[PDB]
Amino acid sequence: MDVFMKGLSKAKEGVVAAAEKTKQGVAEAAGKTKEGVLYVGSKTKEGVVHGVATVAEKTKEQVTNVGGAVVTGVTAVAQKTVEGAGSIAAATGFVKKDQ
Amino acid sequence: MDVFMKGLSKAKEGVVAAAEKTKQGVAEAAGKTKEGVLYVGSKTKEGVVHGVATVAEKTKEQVTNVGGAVVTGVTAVAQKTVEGAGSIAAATGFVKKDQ
Amino acid sequence: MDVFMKGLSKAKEGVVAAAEKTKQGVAEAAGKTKEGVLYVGSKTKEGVVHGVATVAEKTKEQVTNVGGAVVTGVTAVAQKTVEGAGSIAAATGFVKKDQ
Amino acid sequence: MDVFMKGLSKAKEGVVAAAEKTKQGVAEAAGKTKEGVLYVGSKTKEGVVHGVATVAEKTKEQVTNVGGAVVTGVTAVAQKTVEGAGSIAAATGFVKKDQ
Amino acid sequence: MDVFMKGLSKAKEGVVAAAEKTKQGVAEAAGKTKEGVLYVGSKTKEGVVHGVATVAEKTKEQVTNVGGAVVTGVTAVAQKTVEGAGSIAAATGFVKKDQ
Amino acid sequence: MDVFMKGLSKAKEGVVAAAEKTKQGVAEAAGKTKEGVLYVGSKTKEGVVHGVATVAEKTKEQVTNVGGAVVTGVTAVAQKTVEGAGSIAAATGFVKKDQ
Amino acid sequence: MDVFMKGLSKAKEGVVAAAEKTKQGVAEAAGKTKEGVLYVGSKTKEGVVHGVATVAEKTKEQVTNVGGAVVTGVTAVAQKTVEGAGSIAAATGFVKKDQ
Amino acid sequence: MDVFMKGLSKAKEGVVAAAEKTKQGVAEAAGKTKEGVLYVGSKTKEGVVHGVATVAEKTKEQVTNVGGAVVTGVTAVAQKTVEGAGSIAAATGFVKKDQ
Amino acid sequence: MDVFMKGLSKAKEGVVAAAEKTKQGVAEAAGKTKEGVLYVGSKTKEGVVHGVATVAEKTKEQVTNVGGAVVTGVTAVAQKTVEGAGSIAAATGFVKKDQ
Amino acid sequence: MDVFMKGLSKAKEGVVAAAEKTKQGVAEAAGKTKEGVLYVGSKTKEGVVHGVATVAEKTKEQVTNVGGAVVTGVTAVAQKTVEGAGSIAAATGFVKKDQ
Repeated sequence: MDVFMKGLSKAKEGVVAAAEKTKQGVAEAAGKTKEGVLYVGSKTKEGVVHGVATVAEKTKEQVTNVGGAVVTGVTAVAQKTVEGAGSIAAATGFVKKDQ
Repeated sequence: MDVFMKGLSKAKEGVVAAAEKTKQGVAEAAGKTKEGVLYVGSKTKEGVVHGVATVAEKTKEQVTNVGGAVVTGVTAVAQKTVEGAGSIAAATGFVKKDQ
Repeated sequence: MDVFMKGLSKAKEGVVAAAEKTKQGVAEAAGKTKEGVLYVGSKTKEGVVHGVATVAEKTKEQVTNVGGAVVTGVTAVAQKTVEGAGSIAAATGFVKKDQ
Repeated sequence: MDVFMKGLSKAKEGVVAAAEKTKQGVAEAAGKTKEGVLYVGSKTKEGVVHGVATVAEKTKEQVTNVGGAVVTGVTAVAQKTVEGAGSIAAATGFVKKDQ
Repeated sequence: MDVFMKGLSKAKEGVVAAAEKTKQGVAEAAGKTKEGVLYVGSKTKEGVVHGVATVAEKTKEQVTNVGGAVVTGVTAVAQKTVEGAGSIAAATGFVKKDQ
Repeated sequence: MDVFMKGLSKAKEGVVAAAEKTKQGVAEAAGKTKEGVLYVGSKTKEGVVHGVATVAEKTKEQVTNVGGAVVTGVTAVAQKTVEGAGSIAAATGFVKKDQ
Repeated sequence: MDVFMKGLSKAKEGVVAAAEKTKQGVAEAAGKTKEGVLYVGSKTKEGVVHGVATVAEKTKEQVTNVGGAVVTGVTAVAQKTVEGAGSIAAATGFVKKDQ
Repeated sequence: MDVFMKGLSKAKEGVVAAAEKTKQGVAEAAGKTKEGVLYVGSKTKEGVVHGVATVAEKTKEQVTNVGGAVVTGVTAVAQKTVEGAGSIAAATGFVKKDQ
Repeated sequence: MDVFMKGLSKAKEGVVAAAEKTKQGVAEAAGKTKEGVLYVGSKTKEGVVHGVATVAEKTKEQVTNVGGAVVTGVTAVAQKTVEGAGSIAAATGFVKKDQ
Repeated sequence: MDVFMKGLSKAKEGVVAAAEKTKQGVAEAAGKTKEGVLYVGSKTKEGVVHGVATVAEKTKEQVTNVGGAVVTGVTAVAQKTVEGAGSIAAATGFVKKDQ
């Protein structure tokens, strides 16, 4: 009694080719303020700025001039992944028994 | 009684090729303010700045001039991953028994 | 009774090729303010700056001129990973029994 | 009764090729303000600056001129990882029994 | 009853090739303000500067001119890892029994 | 927001009387050959006798005479638990505010 | 936000009386051949006798005469637990505010 | 934010009376051949006798006469636990504020 | 933020009475052949006798006469635990504020 | 932020009475052949006798006559633990503020 996963049993001349969570020619960008955090009975005053900010608690005037460019953000480019003859493979198996 | 995973049993002439969490030609950028943090009965006043900031608690004037460029963020480029004949493989198995 | 993982049992002439968390031609950049931190009954006033900042608690004037460029952030470039004939492989196995 | 992982049992003429957390041609850059820290009943006033800052607790004027360039951040470039014929391999196994 | 990991049992003519946490042609740069620190009932006023800073507790004026370039950060370049015929391998095993 | 169990919240003049897995005047007898055992790939030839036994692997004659009494087993007697005025209580609470 | 168990919150003049796994006037007898044992790849030939036994591996005759009494087993008697006025209590709480 | 167990919070004039795994007037008898044992790759030939035994590996005759009494086993008697006025208590708490 | 167990917080005039694993008038008898033992790659031939035994490896005759009494076992008697007025208490707390 | 156990915090006029693993009027008898032993690659031939034994490796006759009494075992008696007015207490606390 075989109990299995992502594989074989019996099967003389058996090939198991397993790719799991595999990346090839991959452009991953992640911008994350809070990933996997736990707050138990806490009291915070967090603040995050990407770009230009003019922060004050108590003030009288606040001027924020943007005459230029404020470019921000998460960017991911995957270009010309396979150019030419090329080959990208994942979990490739075979049995050749030519005569 | 075989209990298994990502593999084989019996199968004379058996090949197991397993790729797990494999990267090839991969551009990963991560910008993360808080990953995996725990706060138990704490009291914080955190602050993070990416770019230009003009921070004050008590003030009277605040001027933030951006006549130029403020470029920020998470960027990932994967370009020309396989140029030419090329070969990227993961978890490749085979049995050749040619006569 | 075999209990296994990422492998084989029985299978005369068996090959196990396992790649786990493998990187090849990989550009990983990580910018992280807090990774895996624990705060138990603490009281902090943290502050992080990437770029230009003008910080004060008590002040009267605050001017932040950016006439130039403020470039910041997490960048990862993977370019021309395999140029030419080339070969990148992970977890490659085979049995050759040619006659 | 065999209990195993990333390997084989029985299998006369067996090859186990295991790569775990392997890097080849990898450009990893990490910029991290706090990794794996513990605060138990503590009281801190931390501050980190990457770039230009103008910090004061009590002041009257604060001018921050950036007429030039303030370039900062975490960068990772993996270029031309395999140029030419080339070969990068991880966890490569085989059995050759040619006649 | 064999209990093992990253290896084989039985298997006359057996090869075990194991690479764990191996680096080849790897450019790793780490810039970390605090890695693995513990604070138990402590009271600190830490401050770290990468670049230009103008710090004061009590002051009246603060001018920070950047007419030039302030370049900072964590950089890692892996270029032309395998140029030419070349060979990088990790955890390579085989059995050859040619006749 | 109170999240609780086997108790109260608010309720000025509150009594919580909790008895859990409490025994009073209890006769517990347990006769158990195997409680909470684990066998992983083992090979045993166990044998337990309560009373009279005549055990042999290889023999020619076997006579077992019981002219008397063979009394065995698990017995538990709880008699006259509360004789007389008596009092057995568990998890008893009250508020008395008589005028 | 109170998260609790077997107790109270708020409740001026609060009593918490908790009895857990408490025994009073309890007769517990346990006869157990194997409690909480682990066998990993072992090979045993255990044997336990309570009473009379006539054990042999290789023999020719075996006579077991029981003309008397063989009394065995697990016995637990709890008799006259509370005789007379008496008092057995567990987890008893109260608030008395008589005027 | 209170996180607790077997107790109280707030509750001016609070009493916590906690009895855990408490015995009073308790007769516990335990007869156990093996409690909490571990066998890793071992080979034993254990044998335990309570009473009369006639053990041999190789023999020719075996006679076991029991003309008398063989009394064995685990016994626990709890008798007259509270005789008379008496008092057994566990985890008893109260607040008395009589006027 | 209070995180506690078997106790109280706030609660002016607070009493914590905690009894854990307490015995009073307790008769505990334990007869155990093996408690908490570890066998790693060992080979034993243990043997324990409580009562009468007639042990041999190689023999020709074996006679075991029991004309008398063989009394054995684990016994625990708790009798007249509280005789008379008496008092047994565990984890008793109170607040008395009578006027 | 108080993190505690078996005690109190705040609570002016606070009493903590803690009894842990306390015995009073307790009769504990333990008969144990092996408690807490470790065997690593050892080879033993242990043997324990409580009572009468007739042990031989190689013999021809073996007679074991028990015309008398063989009394053995683990016995524990706790009798008349509190006779008379009496008092046994454990973890008793109180606050008395009578007017």
